[PDB]
Amino acid sequence: MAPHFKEELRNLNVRYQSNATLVCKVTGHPKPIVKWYRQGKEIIADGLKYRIQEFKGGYHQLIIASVTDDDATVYQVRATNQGGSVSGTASLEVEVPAKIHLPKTLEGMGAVHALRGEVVSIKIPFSGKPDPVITWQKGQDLIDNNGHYQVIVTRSFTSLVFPNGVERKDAGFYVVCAKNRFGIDQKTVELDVAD
Amino acid sequence: MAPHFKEELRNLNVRYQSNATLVCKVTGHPKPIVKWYRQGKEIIADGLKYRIQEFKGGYHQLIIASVTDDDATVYQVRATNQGGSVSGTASLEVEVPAKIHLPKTLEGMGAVHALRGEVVSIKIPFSGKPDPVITWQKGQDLIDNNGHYQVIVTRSFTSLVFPNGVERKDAGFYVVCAKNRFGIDQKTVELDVAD
Amino acid sequence: MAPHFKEELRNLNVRYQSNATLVCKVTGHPKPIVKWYRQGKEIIADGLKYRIQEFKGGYHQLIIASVTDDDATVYQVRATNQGGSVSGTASLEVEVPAKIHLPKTLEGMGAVHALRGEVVSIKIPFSGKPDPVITWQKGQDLIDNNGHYQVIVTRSFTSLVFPNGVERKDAGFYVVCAKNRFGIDQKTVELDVAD
Amino acid sequence: MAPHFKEELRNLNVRYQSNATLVCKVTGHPKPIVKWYRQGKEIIADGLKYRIQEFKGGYHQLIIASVTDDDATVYQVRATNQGGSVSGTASLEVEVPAKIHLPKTLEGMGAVHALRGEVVSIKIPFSGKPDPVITWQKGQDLIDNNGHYQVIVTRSFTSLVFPNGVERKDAGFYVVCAKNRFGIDQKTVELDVAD
Repeated sequence: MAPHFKEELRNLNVRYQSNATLVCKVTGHPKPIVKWYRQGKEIIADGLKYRIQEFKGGYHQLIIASVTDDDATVYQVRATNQGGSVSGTASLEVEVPAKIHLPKTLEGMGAVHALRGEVVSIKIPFSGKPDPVITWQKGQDLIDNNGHYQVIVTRSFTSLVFPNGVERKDAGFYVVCAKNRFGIDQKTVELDVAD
Repeated sequence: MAPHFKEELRNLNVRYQSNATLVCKVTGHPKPIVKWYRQGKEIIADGLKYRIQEFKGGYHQLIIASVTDDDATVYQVRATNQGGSVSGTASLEVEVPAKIHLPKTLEGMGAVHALRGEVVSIKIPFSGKPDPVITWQKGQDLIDNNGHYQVIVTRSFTSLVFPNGVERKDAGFYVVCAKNRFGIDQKTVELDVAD
Repeated sequence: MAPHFKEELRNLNVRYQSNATLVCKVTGHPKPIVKWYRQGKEIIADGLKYRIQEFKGGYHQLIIASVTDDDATVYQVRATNQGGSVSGTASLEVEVPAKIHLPKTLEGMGAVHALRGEVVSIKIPFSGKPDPVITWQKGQDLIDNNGHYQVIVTRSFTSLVFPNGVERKDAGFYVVCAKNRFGIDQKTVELDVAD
Repeated sequence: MAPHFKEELRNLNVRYQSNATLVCKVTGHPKPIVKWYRQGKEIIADGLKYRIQEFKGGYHQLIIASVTDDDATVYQVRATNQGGSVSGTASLEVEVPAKIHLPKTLEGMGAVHALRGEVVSIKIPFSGKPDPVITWQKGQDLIDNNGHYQVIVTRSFTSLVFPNGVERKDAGFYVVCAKNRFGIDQKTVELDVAD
């Protein structure tokens, strides 16, 4: 009589830009009415980002289109009739391969044109969920923070900074790499220094 | 010496969610510096939505990721050196197949549950570029505006309205169809009327 | 000295048509040489279906493009130097949402036009991994095998058969539904019977 | 009475991996029966690669999924009733951006390890429709055929060959580039030569 989840919502791991479909099977008499929520705020289907669907035998599903990290959160489904109300919950995690995104390239590489003494930042956006490990190299030498370079890593970009001002010797090829469980990506940036 | 477009920008027609790439070839001495614009506002590449790329021999390209109708506009590319500045222009049109988007479905169809006398609207979002022709039917009878139904069509949705209040006879299966040059889509909505 | 997997291959579950990337980290001196295998047969990278990539610090990855159920199997990675050889193994499972594929539709539905006494099969291809549960209904009545209908389900299609020959009463709307953990899909076929 | 194409098939240009939809509108009494053909061989819809669809008012469409260059050809639609038969024809051209596909990479670049005197080929698959212009460079020097290098370009790959046997001086970074109207792509291959 009161609503029950005969098949409960499953936690999902979905690749970025795929559709995530959350499915459950509800029993109860009278037939329970189902509502869907993202972090406790009701989802009203719009036909585009969110589609809500029902099938004979008590099957309910929510399709979330083209998932991004913004969709990676907890969802609830609620089933109600005059006999009671109950919810179930699932998390969606969205897998985003580690990726370096060069805004501008010259010959397949980043290019920074600096003048001597200029405090240069080589700012490189990246993606990745799980958050990727970021590394920088000049040629075949790993860069970390020392007296010469500063590395900045935020949620969305990494910058290699020359806080003391660039020197002529700073010219060269810098390699930035992002790694997580879904892949490794690297790109090169050429820095040249003019007087 | 002054900049010239040896290969000018081409007008593009790109399918929705594909990447649009605008390419040109620039000559001039000194090597011209190129800037890109959307409707006369400079595009600053971010690595995601917009990537700007350059190749030996004067080739310049802008990649616009995952195009939507918002990207369907006029773009300019400008080439400048100390000898002069000139631009070229291309339009991007984004092809979106006609598509009906049911927010909620029961057994593959829309469902509207109405009470007698209720002023019902069956509101159906749709997509399509070129803007699609919208038609409504009840069974095998085309509906237009008459003394009984009102059809609303906007840029993003169409509603079949029962402005006089639904009658029991209004129960049934309504078919909405969107057509343009890239395809036809239709969906059905079942209306039931309770006392 | 001998090769070791500092980071072993991970079992993967990838959505159909996405790229699967298998990644590992190898140590050893001299630097081990890595080969990749699908079910014990070496993968020779072609740049399209298969790309093999290596990065400083001993990282190795195989990218399998646009995965289909044919790619859902066991893979091996082998690392060899003069000190030894060792492999690691991962399974790729490819998630394919349950989906019904109507070859031909009239007004959004299948259509079968039969004559009385004709042994009709309504043959419906479907996809789904895990293999989906298939159900058939006429209106709101579940069909299984009885004295009247025969249901065939294979790896790739389901047919509703009328082995005794269709009767006039067999006319109507048949609903076929495929369900797995990644979604539910249904479609309708209208059967009409002529004398 | 006899069949007529009120709306004839349109020539299509579709991006690689998109769906191509060919649509027409047929008149005639009795209602004409429509068949579809690829290069004069009938298409039998399978629900996957090919879906054939019909809508009230005489609309007929063929959906070709996930188009490849193999689909880029001429199609016919035929409409027949007892009063006559007529066909219409459209070409599908499939746009494939120029793209270089490195089978194996080390640090983002191809890698060829050669011994002195070895007749090396650096074999690089590529895609592009229209067929792309291919160029090779060593550093900032364009390579064509001369007494030292041989360039091979086929429908699917390009090789830079060292027909005389590699010399130590052949070591270095070779850049291969593919260009067509839908974009430019380049990749680098490092060649090292051991005694």
